[PDB]
Amino acid sequence: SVKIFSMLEKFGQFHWFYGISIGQFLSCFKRVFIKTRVDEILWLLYQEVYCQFSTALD
Repeated sequence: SVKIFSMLEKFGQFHWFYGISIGQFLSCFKRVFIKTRVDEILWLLYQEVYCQFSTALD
């Protein structure tokens, strides 16, 4: 999760529209549970981060 959020901030640094706040990110991580257990949680987190935050990118 820390790696993903650092990546998202680095994306945000290239354009004023791409900034990412911690709030949405943690909400998405909650969405993972709302919708090898640790592996499942990790894979779901990658999937959900991409689904939620790729729509804000070109």
